[PDB]
Amino acid sequence: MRYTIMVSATASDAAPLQFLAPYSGCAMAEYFRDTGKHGLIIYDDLSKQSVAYRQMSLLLRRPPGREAFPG
Amino acid sequence: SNQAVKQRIRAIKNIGKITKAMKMVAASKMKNAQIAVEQSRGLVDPFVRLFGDFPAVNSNKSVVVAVTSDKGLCGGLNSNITKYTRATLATTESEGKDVVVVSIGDKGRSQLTRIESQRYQLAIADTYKVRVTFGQASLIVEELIKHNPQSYQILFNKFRSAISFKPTVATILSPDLLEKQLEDVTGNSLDAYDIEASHERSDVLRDLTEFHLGVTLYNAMLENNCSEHASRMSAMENSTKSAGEMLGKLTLDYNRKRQATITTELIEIIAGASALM
Repeated sequence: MRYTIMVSATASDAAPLQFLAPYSGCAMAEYFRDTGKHGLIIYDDLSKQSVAYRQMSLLLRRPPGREAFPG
Repeated sequence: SNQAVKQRIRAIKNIGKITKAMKMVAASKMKNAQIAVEQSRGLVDPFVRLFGDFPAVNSNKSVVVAVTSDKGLCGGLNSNITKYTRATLATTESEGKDVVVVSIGDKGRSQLTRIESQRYQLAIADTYKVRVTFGQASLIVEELIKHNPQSYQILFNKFRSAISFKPTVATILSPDLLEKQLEDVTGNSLDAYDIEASHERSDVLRDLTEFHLGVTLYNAMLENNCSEHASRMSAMENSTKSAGEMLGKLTLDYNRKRQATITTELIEIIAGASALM
């Protein structure tokens, strides 16, 4: 943990928080990309982030495509 | 296109129960033919200790018999001894001899013509349809003595267990066309025996090698028939796996199409409702 940031949007959190959490963590890791250091970002279940975003798009009544995911 | 994938699961599920029926059809036929192949193994033993075993002789004329199956879900059994035919039919020719190639079993004429069609002269089939008897194997032997070679070659699969079928070459020399001519070294190996026949020793050996031909032919097409059921059993096991692996990939493909057509029909319904509301 001396070198790790842990960004957590769990299964009970709101779907916009789970949708935003990989962008939140990428922005924290882009601090090290932008200052000459090196980052390592892990998006654990990016398949769970698309399901959270599918929830927000269907609740916004946007038209679903293949497997009811948005375009 | 959701019925084409559903009718293929109709096919592979019926195949995977056909081929599991043929697995145990061949399994029960392997066991009641093992009680006939062990009783028949005795009579080949005195003729190989009386006359010995001489595969590589320089015969002038030979009759080679590759005894195969009639039905062909065997799994490369009828091809392995067609392969072992030319492995011995190129080996024992060191002088340019006559060879008559014979096949017992209907799957032999279709594969021996592919290698030797100019030496293939006889085709015995329909052998195992009722059973294999010695009188039947006698008549097959008497048709082989119409041609008189100096040697006979019988190529068959020896049923060792349900797993291993090591093929055998069993050789029968004609009675003094080569047979006593191979024992007579510094005397004779056959002259130890006191002949109790009606006529001459050269005449009883004429009787004795036809009987040695009919015995090792009766064993050959009884060893091979029990080796055929035990390779169909291993072939029909490998095809129920292949029809279970294919059925598993089709059911994953069907569930994906089942989920996709429920999503597709629902998106069509909501789009038609949102166009009105």
